Amino acid sequence: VTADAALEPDERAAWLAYNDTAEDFPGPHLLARLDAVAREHPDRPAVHAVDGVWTYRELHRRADAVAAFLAARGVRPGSVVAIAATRALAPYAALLGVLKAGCAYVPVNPDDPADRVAFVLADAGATPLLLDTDPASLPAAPAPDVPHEPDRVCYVIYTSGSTGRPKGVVMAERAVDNLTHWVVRRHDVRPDDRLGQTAPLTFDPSVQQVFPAWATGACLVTVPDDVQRDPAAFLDWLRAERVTHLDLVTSHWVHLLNAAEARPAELPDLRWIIIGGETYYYHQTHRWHRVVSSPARLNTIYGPTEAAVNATEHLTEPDLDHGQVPIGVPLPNYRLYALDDDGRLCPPGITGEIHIAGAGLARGYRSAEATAKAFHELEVHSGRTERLYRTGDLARLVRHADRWALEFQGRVDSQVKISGYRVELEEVDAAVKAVPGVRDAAVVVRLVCCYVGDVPPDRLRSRLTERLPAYLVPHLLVPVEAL
Ligand SMILES: NC1=N[C@@H]([C@H](N)C(=O)O)CCN1
Repeated sequence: VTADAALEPDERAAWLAYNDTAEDFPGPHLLARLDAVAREHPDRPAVHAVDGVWTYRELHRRADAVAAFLAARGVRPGSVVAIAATRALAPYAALLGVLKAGCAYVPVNPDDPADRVAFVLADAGATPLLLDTDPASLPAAPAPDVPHEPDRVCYVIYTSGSTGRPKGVVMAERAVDNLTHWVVRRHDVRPDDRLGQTAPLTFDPSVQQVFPAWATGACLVTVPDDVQRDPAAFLDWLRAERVTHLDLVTSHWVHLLNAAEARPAELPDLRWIIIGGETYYYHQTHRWHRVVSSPARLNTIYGPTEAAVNATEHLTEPDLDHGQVPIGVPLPNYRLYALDDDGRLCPPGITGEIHIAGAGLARGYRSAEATAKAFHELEVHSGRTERLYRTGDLARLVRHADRWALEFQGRVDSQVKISGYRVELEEVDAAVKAVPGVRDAAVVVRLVCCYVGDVPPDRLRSRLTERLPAYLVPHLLVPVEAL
């Protein structure tokens, strides 16, 4: 009957202890806390972008203007509004002003190919009003009278794992509030802190930096694109900007480790890197704490976008030098289960598919089919029927120090990741094959491309950036005669 039916008491007890995660957080809802910070700290810097710094007063003023504009053009609460994700100031007033309108923002990269932007507008139900006009130069205005309704939708963020099947994750306020409380409390975020935003706003780790900043009075510091590509300049930039909290995907951090081994760094202001996405190992994290002088602790996380950025966490020990780092214990009010093909809860030590429950779950996808294939109800213990999200990820429950912990084990469809983004090998093969003049193409991750045909690698470069996002156009494009 139940998913734990076959377990012995000791094995069922391990799972019960692991998911003993309930925590009640105080204060009003998320947006209200953001407004209280604007009242308490109007003169503090709230966002530091590439074209300037905005105080909390200016940020909420500009956001107010955005929300009044949206009301003036018939955008009622519960609508979805696109915002141009850039590294400038404008997008922050856009996304905040959308939220004050009682709406949800869908982040769009304006450099992305137009065909993919059109899909996202259509699938999100999103108006492009704020893509067509400059959100920061809208006429000043008070915010409109939007009542507070509980668990409103905050964002639709797109995950592009399946080719021709981008999925729009719909995320509501309780999940984002719960995440924000965790980030602030777990990492001791304070008004004087400076939170780096490495992820663009199209990638949900930006969420984990922006709202904990704005819910505390800390400063959100967006990491400029030219700085992120150069691991050396990035390390210098973290010191010059006195960043206290940073987000990275595992592969990006490995680059920083390489750049740190070549030129060891002092980062006295850094207290936290929240890092995750791919499996990594204690011999790497030991190497890091060797060439980096810093109080920064590494917080390894795991989580799909479908469960509000992060679902598990592990404080990474700097003494250990061997073995795989575990993804750790669930975030507050999260609950995770390792299930087999049959839906039975795996004994400790046995690899299963992660299903996620609790306060972090999306409402679902915009697509009904995708929602029905991934969210489901299961009675996992006697008397506990969970709404679950089926991740596609494998993990086992292990003993790590005094605690039960999950250890990541792979995927069921094991696709590759590039700069933290799940992508299929077969989409970049079809994209270069579809360039008229090119023929066969093989793409390997070393992202390198070998293709047959007489399109010089410059004209191919130009045709690919018009078709693919900037992160899927291969780093090398080598013309070859046969495969
Ligand atoms: N915080 C964090 N979470 C995950 C992310 N939500 C994802 O789906 O890739 C990996 C990178 N960083």
